[PDB]
Amino acid sequence: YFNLSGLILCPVLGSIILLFIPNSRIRLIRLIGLCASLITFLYSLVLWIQFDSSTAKFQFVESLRWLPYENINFYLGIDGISLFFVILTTFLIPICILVGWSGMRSYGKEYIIAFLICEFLMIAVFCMLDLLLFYVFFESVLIPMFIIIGVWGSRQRKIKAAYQFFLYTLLGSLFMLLAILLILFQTGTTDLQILLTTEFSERRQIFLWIAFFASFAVKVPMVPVHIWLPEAHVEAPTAGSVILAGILLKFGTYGFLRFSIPMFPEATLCFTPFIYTLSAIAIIYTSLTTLRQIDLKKIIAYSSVAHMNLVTIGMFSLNIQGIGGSILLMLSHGLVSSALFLCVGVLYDRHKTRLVRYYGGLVSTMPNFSTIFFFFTLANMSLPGTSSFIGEFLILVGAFQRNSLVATLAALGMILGAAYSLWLYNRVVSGNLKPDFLHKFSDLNGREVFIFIPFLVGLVWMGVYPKVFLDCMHTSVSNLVQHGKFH
Amino acid sequence: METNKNKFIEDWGSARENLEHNFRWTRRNFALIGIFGIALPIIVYKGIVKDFHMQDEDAGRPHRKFL
Amino acid sequence: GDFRAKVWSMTGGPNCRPKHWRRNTAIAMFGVFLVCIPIAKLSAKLEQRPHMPVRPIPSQIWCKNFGTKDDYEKEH
Amino acid sequence: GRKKGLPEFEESAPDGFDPENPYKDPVAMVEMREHIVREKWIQIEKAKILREKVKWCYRVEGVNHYQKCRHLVQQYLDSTRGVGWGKDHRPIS
Amino acid sequence: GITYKGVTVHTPKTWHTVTGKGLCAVMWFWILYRAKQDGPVVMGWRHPWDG
Amino acid sequence: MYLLIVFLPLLGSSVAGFFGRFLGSEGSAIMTTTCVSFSSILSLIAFYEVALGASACYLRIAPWISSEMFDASWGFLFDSLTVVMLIVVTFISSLVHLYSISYMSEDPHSPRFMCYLSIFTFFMLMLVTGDNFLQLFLGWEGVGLASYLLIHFWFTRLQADKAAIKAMLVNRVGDFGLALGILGCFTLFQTVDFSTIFACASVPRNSWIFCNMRLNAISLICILLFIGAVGKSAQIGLHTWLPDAMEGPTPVSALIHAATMVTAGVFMIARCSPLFEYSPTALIVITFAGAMTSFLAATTGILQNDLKRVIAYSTCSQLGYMIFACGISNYSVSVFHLMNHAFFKALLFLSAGSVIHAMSDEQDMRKMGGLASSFPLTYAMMLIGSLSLIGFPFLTGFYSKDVILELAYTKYTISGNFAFWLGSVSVLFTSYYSFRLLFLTFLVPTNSFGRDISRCHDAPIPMAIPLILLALGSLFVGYLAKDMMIGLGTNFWANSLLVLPKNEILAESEFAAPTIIKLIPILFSTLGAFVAYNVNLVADQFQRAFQTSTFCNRLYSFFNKRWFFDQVLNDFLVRSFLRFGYEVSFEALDKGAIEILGPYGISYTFRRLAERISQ
Amino acid sequence: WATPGHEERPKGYFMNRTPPAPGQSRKWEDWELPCYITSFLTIVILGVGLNAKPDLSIETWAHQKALERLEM
Amino acid sequence: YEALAWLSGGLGFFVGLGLLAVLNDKASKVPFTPRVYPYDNLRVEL
Ligand SMILES: CCCCCCCCCCCCCCCCCC(=O)O[C@@H](COC(=O)CCCCCCCCCCCCCCC)COP(=O)(O)OCC[N+](C)(C)C
Ligand SMILES: CCCCCCCCCCCCCCCCCCCC(=O)O[C@H](COC(=O)CCCCCCCCCCCCCC)COP(=O)(O)OCCN
Repeated sequence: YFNLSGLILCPVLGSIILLFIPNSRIRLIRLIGLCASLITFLYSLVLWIQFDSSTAKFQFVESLRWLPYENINFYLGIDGISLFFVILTTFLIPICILVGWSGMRSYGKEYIIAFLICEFLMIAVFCMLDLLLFYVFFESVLIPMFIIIGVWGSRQRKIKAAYQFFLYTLLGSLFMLLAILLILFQTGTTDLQILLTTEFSERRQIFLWIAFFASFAVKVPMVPVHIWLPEAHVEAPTAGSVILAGILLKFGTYGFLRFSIPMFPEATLCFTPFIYTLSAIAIIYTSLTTLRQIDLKKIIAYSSVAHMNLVTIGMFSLNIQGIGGSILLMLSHGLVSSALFLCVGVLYDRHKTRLVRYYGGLVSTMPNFSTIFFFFTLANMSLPGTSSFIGEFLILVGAFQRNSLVATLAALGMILGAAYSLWLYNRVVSGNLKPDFLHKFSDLNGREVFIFIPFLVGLVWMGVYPKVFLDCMHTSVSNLVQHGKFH
Repeated sequence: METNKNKFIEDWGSARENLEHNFRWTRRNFALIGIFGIALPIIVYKGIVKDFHMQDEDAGRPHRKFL
Repeated sequence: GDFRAKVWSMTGGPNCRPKHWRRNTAIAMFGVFLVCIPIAKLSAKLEQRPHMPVRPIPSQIWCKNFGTKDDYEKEH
Repeated sequence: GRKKGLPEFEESAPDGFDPENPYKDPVAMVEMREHIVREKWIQIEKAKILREKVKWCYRVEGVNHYQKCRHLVQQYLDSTRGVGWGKDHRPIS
Repeated sequence: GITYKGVTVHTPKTWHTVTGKGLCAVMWFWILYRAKQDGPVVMGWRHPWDG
Repeated sequence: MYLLIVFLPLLGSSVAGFFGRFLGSEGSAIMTTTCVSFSSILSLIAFYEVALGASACYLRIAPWISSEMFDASWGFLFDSLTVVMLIVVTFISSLVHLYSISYMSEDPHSPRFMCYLSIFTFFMLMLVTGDNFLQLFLGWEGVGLASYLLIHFWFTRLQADKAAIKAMLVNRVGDFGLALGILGCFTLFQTVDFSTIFACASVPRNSWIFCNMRLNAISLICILLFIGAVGKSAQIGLHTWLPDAMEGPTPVSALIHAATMVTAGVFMIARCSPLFEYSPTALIVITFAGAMTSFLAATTGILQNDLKRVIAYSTCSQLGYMIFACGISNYSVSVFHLMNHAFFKALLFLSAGSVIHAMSDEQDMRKMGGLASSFPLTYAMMLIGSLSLIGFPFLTGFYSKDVILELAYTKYTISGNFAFWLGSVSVLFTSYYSFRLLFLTFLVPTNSFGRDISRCHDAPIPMAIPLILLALGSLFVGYLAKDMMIGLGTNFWANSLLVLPKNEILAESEFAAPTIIKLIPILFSTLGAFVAYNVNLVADQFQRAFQTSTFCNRLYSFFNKRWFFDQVLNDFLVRSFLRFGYEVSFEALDKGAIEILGPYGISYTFRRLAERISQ
Repeated sequence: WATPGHEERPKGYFMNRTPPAPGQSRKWEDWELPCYITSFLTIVILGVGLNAKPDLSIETWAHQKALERLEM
Repeated sequence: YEALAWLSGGLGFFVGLGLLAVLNDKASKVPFTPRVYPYDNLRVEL
């Protein structure tokens, strides 16, 4: 009988044990960190098997009293939506430990401690049902990622990236917190189930929804505030750059799918056109901006912004197709962006350029990496048979059930997405070599050729047979779309 | 293994990175920023809202306020 | 390829021509045959063919579903 | 424990629910929502069954498909008129 | 083969010219036979016994 | 048996690409050819079991997307239209693989070529056999990707990279169109399967709200599908990638840029015959664009002097006639032209590649002169190909190329006379350039350099057998298929095509047409041949080289540069978007105004506000 | 064809790891076993878990209830 | 800029030729009556 609490406790135990041992025995530290991450991953997979997809009510709930009145308490629990995010965040962490495996003697035990703390905290975010405490853990990731970015980051601009990242998550976060307090005082509890079954004032839902969106429009790279992701993502370590675009960008969308869509249904309808316009202009502007980039990191950071913005079009189009495609494209992006940023990281850790023009015509020298990069940028294209296509086409279908203009612009997003993706591919892997500044360089060793194998198998499994993933969520998605819609 | 990194590249790379020092609110560029900052969002907003209005007109249901 | 003889080249280098490729070719054909046998078994297992042939075709020697879909009312 | 079979659910509509004041009774809200979604999925599967029937029609029908399957076409379309969460035509259940 | 004043060309293969000539002859024969049979049909000289 | 046809090329390519080191540069090629040859053999078996033995087989592997009535599955559709397309695609692929063993024998990257074409063949088999839009879209995007890859075969070629990228651009525009069409089908019929839309596509007659006005659904869906297929079928909207995509290897330009993917959109629109039929508005634009392209390619291809480029315009002209024959609700004639063309056009490219291989790749008709007796076999091969291209009477070309114009006249509408005029006129230009190719090469006093003449080296055995097979095909296939595909009521399209009773101009055409029109294409072809002879062998002092100052040399530049459309489109769309991708956004957005009044531009007043509160 | 060829071994080294001397193992990496065993367990638990789990869902339940209800 | 006018001019030739087809009125000069079929022009078949 494996419950939800053991999954949360495993990274905690791994971190506490790791602090006991000293730093001289570096091999023990890395071995124990990897072992803890892998057993957490296995536990997450075990939780998948024993998941009832028929019922609409939440799975394993562990309640730990927080206030003396049991007014609000840690109410853990997974559903069709939160399960796959938990699996993805358990899967990404061992990869994070494995990418920087060679440099562990340079980082130290603070690196694995920070990453395991991140795993614990990120798991706690997705699988909990208390609105207020979810806010606490929602921006609790500030400290560990601030440490990760600042301590091991850029050369001298690492300070500014940390400040922009930390500043963008303050005003909107606390402006959300004000709405949290108004909800707590108005109803009385922050339990999600109780808050769903409450009559909110017609004028009140507008203010609360705006406050929620203000703190989610920063995590999801919306039009006003999305410039942090490129700069704070290039000025970030490779393992810190693979969860920043792998998990953090999901907090805004998941928060929309949990505490925004259900609680404020008619407010969602009234604010629907505005979100459509924002997402469409974000897609178009980011697509046009990313095709004249020379930074080796921002080139796909903008692709991540475009995908996340396209997610909201079908996430806010209340529909079984739209929301299902939303989470499918979300997982697909969590895999493909992670793979692309790992490719950029391995390219950077050999040559240390952070440019695009330096690399050129290296297919004759690194053929394995060439094939892997081709497959990853091929998945980014959203080919049928790859991960992105099923989800993204489902989003297009769902939005075209509701509206006929904005998501046509969303589809026009991919008329240039694929173009600049292959153009970017052809900057590097094509043409004649330039051995004026590329004297010596090697191909992927045993570690980083095996690290992509889970990515490859997950990508093809998404592409050719996504029925198993859609199977476990159709109850939760349909319950989500029909809430507060009696007729 | 590290690249030679010839000097005639990092200057242009930083110029692309540090473009924030070249902006003086020129009138032509002020119109250029204003149009793509406001008008196109307004035009597309009218597009979606009128698409919803025309969809609702055929069904006969009253139009949502859509504030 | 002066340096190109050092890369692995998963699909083959510039001009590989290994010492013994004919045996690899033969084992490749054997593997393809062995892996396409289950494909044939699955294909013969699932094939409706609602209409009976006008003349005896090389089919119905391994396919047993013929004229099994002229009952289009008990369909799930 | 498990029934190791199909997840049997109560076909009976839950009691204590009033359309005029749904939010008055919270404990009865979730099961009514579940019942509504289950009935919507029943309609969806009925439409899928009709689609499968016309699927198997078109192969046997031949050139003159209109003649002997026209009756089933209307049956399939009327099901598609009140489909789930789809186009602007929202059913009133 | 032989050179004229600095350019020499290999003799065309026997198994190429022979097949080319024979296949050209047989397609010419097929064209002329088709002209003999249904030539009046496509030129309106006579209809294929349908009126 | 039937699952095998689509997976033998895929499995063979997968093993020959993952373990290409084991099988070497020749084992991989021979095994890929073996796999595709047995795929074609089972394709012929399926043709006998399905076409002659008329009984369509349908098999379903597993649902692909099992969401709310979006049940796209891995099912396969094997009808008469499918099998006739298979017996073309896999047969030509096998013969091109045989041709490429010897042609791609001196090249280093032999196994990669074989694996590329084999995965491509798998993708197109998935396209043809696909039962629903999503599977069809899967194969369609796969074949687009593989075409891009083969254009990018020599990565070090800077021009080839740009050509492949532009081909991807136009293919992606087509992807936009076809994806919107496919999804629009679902919002109407709540399905994507072929057998449901065809069974119930006539019931709805409602108008939608598609983002600008109220438009009928069926007309809008057909227009969107046409916008999807314009890139793939190389129509007036976007077809600038064919002549510029000849920078790739000849066999792929021989195999695929001439046979099936260029007609992939043709096969797609023929497959959904009972969806375009209910929208008479769509057929108007189909015929209009078909005539437009059949005239554009024919006019632009008369002044070209490149061996592999001049024939691409001929292929575009053929695509134009195919689209026109589709727009007349006579797709049976269109697919008849498809099967006739896939033989002789591929034969012409294969003969040209055999010639270019022996002459050390000198594709400039300004150079090659009279050495026809040096290359008699290839001369006969391309003579058969070109004569079938002309529509030589009582050959495989005449049975479609004259019938299409005859059907064009017999329909009386505004665009009908326009399209008939363009089709009649294009014959002259097509014959002119197809005969100038045979005149300026191998029929004029020689101008090629001695270094190329001395090489000789007639085409070996590997790349001559496929040429022989295509020659014997494009001499009797048209006759053996004229009766059995279009026999004035044959039982060959029971479910593959839906022929509308009203738009059914087949019986009245053959009898009510005047005899004069049934022979005027022959007269136009003879006139074109005589004009080519005059300008290339007798009167070439002024008719071939005119030293005019103005208003006449600009005409020479007009047809040669393809109406300058390859430059107008670039500077007006691609250049504009490239400039404005950065000029507006990266300057006056992102970092900038959102930064100067945002985080640290000027809102950092606290630094200026620090030394004012300690007073 | 008839000739056997040359290049006794394919060029390059897999994973860039130089082959060890004969008679010695590959000297598996310190994480090699902990991660390979992880992959093995994940593959087996997905293979036998996602298939031996009951096919309980809302699609099959709706299928059964639609078959039972359409008859009336 | 000179090349632009050819695209407008070239398309002008086609619409000018398209205008000629409009002025020619090919539709109304059919030498045949509309097709007649048994069973009310296949009403039950449609
Ligand atoms: C969402 C994905 C859907 C499936 C798409 C599959 C399509 C194939 C994807 C890979 C295509 C191959 C592109 C690889 C990169 C191209 C350049 C390259 O690096 O090639 C490599 C590897 O070449 C390959 O292409 C091998 C990769 C496999 C290609 C065949 C793929 C078959 C499996 C995919 C399709 C299976 C069927 C569908 C599965 C359901 C080395 O080539 P060499 O010939 O060795 O050149 C030597 C370099 N140098 C001169 C410098 C020494
Ligand atoms: C280089 C060597 C690589 C070797 C890889 C294997 C060799 C084969 C290579 C081909 C690629 C195979 C990839 C898997 C494709 C599976 C396609 C069929 C899946 C499917 O639909 O059937 C399901 C089987 O579940 C299953 O059991 C599927 C198990 C697959 C395990 C893959 C593990 C990937 C882990 C990645 C984690 C990423 C997490 C991201 C969220 C259940 O079907 P059903 O619904 O009908 O139920 C049945 C109830 N009777």
